[PDB]
Amino acid sequence: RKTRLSKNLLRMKFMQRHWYLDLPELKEKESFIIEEQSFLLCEDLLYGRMSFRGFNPEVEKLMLQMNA
Amino acid sequence: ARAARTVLGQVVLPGEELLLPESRVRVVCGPGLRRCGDRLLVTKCGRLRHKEPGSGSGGGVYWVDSQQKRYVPVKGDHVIGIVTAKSGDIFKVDVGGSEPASLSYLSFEGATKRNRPNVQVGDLIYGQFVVANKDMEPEMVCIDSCGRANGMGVIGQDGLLFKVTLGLIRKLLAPDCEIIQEVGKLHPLEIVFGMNGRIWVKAKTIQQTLILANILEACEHMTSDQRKQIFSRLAES
Amino acid sequence: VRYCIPGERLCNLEEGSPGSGTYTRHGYIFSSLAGCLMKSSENGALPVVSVVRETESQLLPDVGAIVTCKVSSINSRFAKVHILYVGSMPLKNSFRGTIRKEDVRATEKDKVEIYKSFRPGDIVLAKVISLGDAQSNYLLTTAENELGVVVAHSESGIQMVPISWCEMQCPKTHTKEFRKVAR
Repeated sequence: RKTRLSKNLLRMKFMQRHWYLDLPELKEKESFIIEEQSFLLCEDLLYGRMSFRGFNPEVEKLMLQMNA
Repeated sequence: ARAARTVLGQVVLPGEELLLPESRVRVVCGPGLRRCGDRLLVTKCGRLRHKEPGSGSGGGVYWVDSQQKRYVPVKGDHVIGIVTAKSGDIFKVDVGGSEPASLSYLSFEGATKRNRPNVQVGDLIYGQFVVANKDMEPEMVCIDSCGRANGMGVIGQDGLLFKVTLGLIRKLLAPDCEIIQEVGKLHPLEIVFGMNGRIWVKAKTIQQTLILANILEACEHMTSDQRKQIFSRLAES
Repeated sequence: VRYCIPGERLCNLEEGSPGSGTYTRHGYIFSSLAGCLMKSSENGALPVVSVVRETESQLLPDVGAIVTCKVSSINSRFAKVHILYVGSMPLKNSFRGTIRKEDVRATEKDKVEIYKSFRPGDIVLAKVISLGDAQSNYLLTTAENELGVVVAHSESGIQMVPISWCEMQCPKTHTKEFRKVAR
């Protein structure tokens, strides 16, 4: 008798589908100003690829998605 | 060296140091600024600008709306590119910067060794950077991190690719732009804005495409006369 | 002590053998450099003659070495360096080495990332493995926690301190850069 499969069969593919340091001078310290070069944090911007009344409706749903 | 708050809408010139009020509140140095001790050195002429987050703890953010043409590889920016060659697994694409960026044959949406993408030399792309730094060549990718190309990949064909200033883009992509809204009423279209001053456009016919490209490359200072002139032309196409 | 010259004979093959900086003609050895000669002797009693220009006598960074270097160029694949101190004795003949991606930490994780381990213009020390064949490309490794970066300059001009295993900070202002800190 038997109830369960085998392994050789159950392997096939169609089936499966340091250290630290405490500086009292600089332990609890954090940067106060950070250098950025991105105009996004700076300023909000829409999604590049867009479309107007018909061309590539996929881009229309992308607009609806990324612009909110 | 005075009143960062009083020159948030004035023209700053390089060399100028400006200092900010306070124990303190973390802030961020924009792209055209630089830090000297506890002061902010200016590195590019510009109409200074500020912003604050909806919260009250974030502090603020400062920058300069500098106009220019040359691009610099930055991280997390959507960019048009032009495949310049292919070396084995990775193919090199131009961006308009110091050196050419690199792609990987398995970065496109749904690709593996047994499924390679259709990229031919001269083909143009809409990707984004994941390593943009001054010390290493920039690598880009045409797929969000989750694993879906949310509009990325090869552009296509049958369009016009031209080039404009970067501030022009930084303005057009604003949610309160008038030109790109009014254009959605005359004749249809579909266009890619690349933050490297490079723009791609497509419409049904070609006369329209040309009129559109001219508008865009001029819309920084168009006069109402020329404005309605090209609008009437589009209405007559 | 005697200084020799690129033409003078030194000895028969029956009274020595060429070690370096020499050559052989019929039944004789002949020097090849302006320098000092030396005939070492093995327990075999047959001497080995050699000639040396002790100005830069000789150095050799062997496998189990600990050699410093400076990070010039980098890539997502490897980072190239120049050899300065082999141990503690500098060498004006700056050799050129390389550090691979995986050969960066003892843990060997692929999660490692160069730009967060190294930067161009900082000094490290590592252990060579392969001498190289054509270009004598030294391949260095840092698969150890007391290896890697020791001194590293800040965003612009400040020298930073090795806080932790993969963190470094400048003392004047506050900013957490990422490297493969040593020790």
